[PDB]
Amino acid sequence: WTATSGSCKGRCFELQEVGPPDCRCDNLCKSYSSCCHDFDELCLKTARGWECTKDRCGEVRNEENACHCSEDCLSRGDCCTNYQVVCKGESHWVDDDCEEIKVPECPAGFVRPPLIIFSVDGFRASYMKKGSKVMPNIEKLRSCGTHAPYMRPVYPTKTFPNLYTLATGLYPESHGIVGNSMYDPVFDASFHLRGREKFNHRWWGGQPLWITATKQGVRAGTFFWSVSIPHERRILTILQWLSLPDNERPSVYAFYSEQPDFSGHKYGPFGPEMTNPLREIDKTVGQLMDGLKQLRLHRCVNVIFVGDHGMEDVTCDRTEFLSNYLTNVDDITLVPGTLGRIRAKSINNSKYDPKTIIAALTCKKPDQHFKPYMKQHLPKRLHYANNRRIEDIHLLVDRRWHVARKPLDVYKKCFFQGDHGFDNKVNSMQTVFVGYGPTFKYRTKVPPFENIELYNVMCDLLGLKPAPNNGTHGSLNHLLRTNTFRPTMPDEVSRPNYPGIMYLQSEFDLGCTCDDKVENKLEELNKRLHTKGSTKERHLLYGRPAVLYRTSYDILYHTDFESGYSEIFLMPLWTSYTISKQAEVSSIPEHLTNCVRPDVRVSPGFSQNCLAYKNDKQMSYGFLFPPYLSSSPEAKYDAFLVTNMVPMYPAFKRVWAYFQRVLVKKYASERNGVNVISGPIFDYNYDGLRDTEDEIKQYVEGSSIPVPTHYYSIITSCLDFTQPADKCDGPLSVSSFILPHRPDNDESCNSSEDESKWVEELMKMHTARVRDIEHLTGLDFYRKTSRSYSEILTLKTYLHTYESE
Ligand SMILES: *[C@@H]1O[C@H](CO)[C@@H](O[C@@H]2O[C@H](CO)[C@@H](O[C@@H]3O[C@H](CO[C@H]4O[C@H](CO)[C@@H](O)[C@H](O[C@H]5O[C@H](CO)[C@@H](O)[C@H](O)[C@@H]5O[C@H]5O[C@H](CO)[C@@H](O)[C@H](O)[C@@H]5O)[C@@H]4O)[C@@H](O)[C@H](O[C@H]4O[C@H](CO)[C@@H](O)[C@H](O)[C@@H]4O[C@H]4O[C@H](CO)[C@@H](O)[C@H](O)[C@@H]4O)[C@@H]3O)[C@H](O)[C@H]2NC(C)=O)[C@H](O)[C@H]1NC(C)=O
Ligand SMILES: Cc1nnn(Cc2cc(C(F)(F)F)ccc2CCC(=O)N2CCN(S(=O)(=O)c3ccc(S(N)(=O)=O)cc3)CC2)n1
Ligand SMILES: [Ca+2]
Ligand SMILES: [Cl-]
Ligand SMILES: [K+]
Ligand SMILES: [Zn+2]
Repeated sequence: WTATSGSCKGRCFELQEVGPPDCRCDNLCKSYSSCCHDFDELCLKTARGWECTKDRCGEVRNEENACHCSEDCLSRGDCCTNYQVVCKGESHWVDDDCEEIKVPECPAGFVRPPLIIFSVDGFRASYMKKGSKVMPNIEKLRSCGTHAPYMRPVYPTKTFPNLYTLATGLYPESHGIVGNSMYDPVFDASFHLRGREKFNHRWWGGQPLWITATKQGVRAGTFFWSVSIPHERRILTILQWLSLPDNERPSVYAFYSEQPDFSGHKYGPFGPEMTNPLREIDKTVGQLMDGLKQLRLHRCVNVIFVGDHGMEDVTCDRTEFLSNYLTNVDDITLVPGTLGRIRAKSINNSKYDPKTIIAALTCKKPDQHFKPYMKQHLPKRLHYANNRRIEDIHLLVDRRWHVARKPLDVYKKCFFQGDHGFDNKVNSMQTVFVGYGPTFKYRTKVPPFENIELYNVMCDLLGLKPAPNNGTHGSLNHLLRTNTFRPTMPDEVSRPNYPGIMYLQSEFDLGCTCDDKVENKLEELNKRLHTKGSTKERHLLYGRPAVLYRTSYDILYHTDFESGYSEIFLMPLWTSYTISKQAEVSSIPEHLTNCVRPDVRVSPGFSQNCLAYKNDKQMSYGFLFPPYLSSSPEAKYDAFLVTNMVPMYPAFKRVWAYFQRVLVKKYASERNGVNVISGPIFDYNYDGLRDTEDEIKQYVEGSSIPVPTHYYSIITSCLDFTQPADKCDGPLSVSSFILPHRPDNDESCNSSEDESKWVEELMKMHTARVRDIEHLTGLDFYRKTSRSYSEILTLKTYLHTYESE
């Protein structure tokens, strides 16, 4: 109950919301049908429109008017945005030459520059170029401030997941808004776009920017706007709040536009009808900047122009129907559209098997426009698994397509020509970022970055300490003139051992044989020095990674590679090696095909054995430093050490072998050498974080050799590809991946063909940031470079996406 008999006289858009049954006058009241009787009259005035005209100039203050052209208006702080233009001969902000803002030029009493976030739904990255003739205000911001070519959203590329990721710096899996539709099985509740359950605070995890601000003594303007409140009134309210007394005035504000997303759904991303929504957004931006300039705040305030996601061409004829794959289509529930989530309709039905459902959706048509997944097999870059609200079965839908349950759902519910929600690496889903103001840089292009990073930056812009989040704080320091956060390297927790020769061949009973019984003081002293670390400068280019958890490990040196060997997991955590442009691939000789050799620096009890692999019919084994790239027949023996061995399913070996035999050399040619660091990953609980020993669900049969869920590689070279990887004076270039370690290749529908037609394609899909790999291994890479740490942080968040321009 709301007793709406109270009034909004003097309370219009109040910043502290009052509790029922008292009526409300805040900018959300409309959405809860709880405004006071007079809210429309007093707070949503529209009389005489939104602009001063010559004849209104100097008028008598009429309080009924939407905005005022009277003489007193400036001091009341309620002029129309164009008042000084029309009535005082000033220019519009867009017509002024832009001039560097080296320091905040703010009115007295302002304790910090305010931050205004102008968020636009569906603003696809390519509109900045393609709509440039009709968006002059936005184009001034972009060219005079700091901008990226695009900003990467989070998956799913839907509105609520992305706006709340912008607000918190969290992946949807961690903040809880994992879609626009959701079911929580612990609550036994459903979250929808329509209706009231979305207003319950239990859905919304983490700490959004406005609560972070409030808690640390920074006043926040309320971020949300009810849909019926027109844009012009949202702007005027923000400008009103900026006129307030120093002790009541907020330091951070948000504007939200439902365009261009709303139109984009009807007319498609580039429909001729889309020009007009872009004109109107630009007009609104123009009103803000004109308003700020009136208040002498235009060289004081930091303005962020940011989108949540883009828009793709999607029509009703491009729908895949689960009814054309599943006989049992009525026993499931489908969250449909640009992604698919499948659970059982009834939890009482114990004859619901997700495996047979997955199998019925796998490679069944030759052009199939979706791929099903257990959520824990989704690419790790999506971070879309560790939440009870995300269904075990997921469908990644091809760009331009939909998935529905049955045809009746598509015609009983063609209307739309645009949609979004696809994989966040897809170009059409990319969105925008511009930063403009004293704390941002002048006329600066920055590289593409992910929207998870902005929460930290907005905290920095407001002098706030950010709540724990998934940004990498410091990775966007290059956007800022000052206010930068100065990060330190995390301290190494476990120092390594450096074992020498401590064991005789005969102490090992591994069941491993090798054809290596063949016999010199020139090449004996020389090989010792390789085992003590003479070529380590060659193979470990960026320092050894730091282990950031408590564990027991050994650094092992060799001619061609260097490893940090875990005595706990009985395999390397990492293997580092460099392949120059001119290095040569060789084969595995016939005498060494099944050769595995004891490592005399590591005890039998901390080594693997071959009998485990013999007795495990499912599990085979592979190598982290590839024998294929040994530098000499003598060096090749080092690659067959038991300490270079890792468990591999025969299906994964096809992948690994192709990567090691062909691709590594291919990349070395194309990039002028590469440093490679490869290793195992264990994420049985799919939280994106290194598992402890006691979380490992699978061992090689009859042993304590744990089985990785994934294998990673980090491939680094010189950004200036004229210089070789091993002699690079400048910025680095990196690409990486996290391959799921799977016993079949069902993910790759063309896997029965030659590895040259699908392997590289699989790797692309499972491309990763170094930072992803850090979370999963508890390692810290690039500890010793000649580069700044911020630059390295930027490099660690880089994702190689494999999309075109
Ligand atoms: C992205 O960044 C985020 C943010 O930094 C990272 O997530 C953090 O990971 C931490 C490590 O896993 C995690 O720390 C745990 O916190 C537990 C207390 O959590 C509450 O308090 C925080 C702080 O205010 C709050 O934010 C939490 O909110 C979560 O949960 C509610 C649901 O109840 C949601 O509303 C909210 O959206 C959020 O959900 C997300 O996180 C939870 C996990 O916290 C997931 O389950 C969800 O799926 C969702 O992703 C909470 O209200 C604390 O209890 C944990 O401690 C246990 O484990 C330690 C290990 O050291 C052990 O020693 C302790 O004994 C303890 O175990 C006890 O409970 C066990 C299970 O019941 C039991 O086995 C034991 O026997 C014990 O009884 C732990 O310290 C932190 O909460 C989250 N934070 C967030 C916001 O998600 C994330 O890792 C980053 N991602 C990547 C890839 O880097
Ligand atoms: C979603 C979402 N998550 N965070 N935001 C705030 C946000 C964040 C940014 C930023 F991160 F800075 F970029 C910019 C602009 C906005 C405003 C977005 C907006 O005005 N709308 C329209 C209104 N609704 S609503 O569904 O009616 C609704 C009402 C109340 C609640 S509650 N329970 O939190 O009180 C929840 C939903 C959400 C979308 N929206
Ligand atoms: Ca884990
Ligand atoms: Cl959804
Ligand atoms: K085997
Ligand atoms: Zn939309």
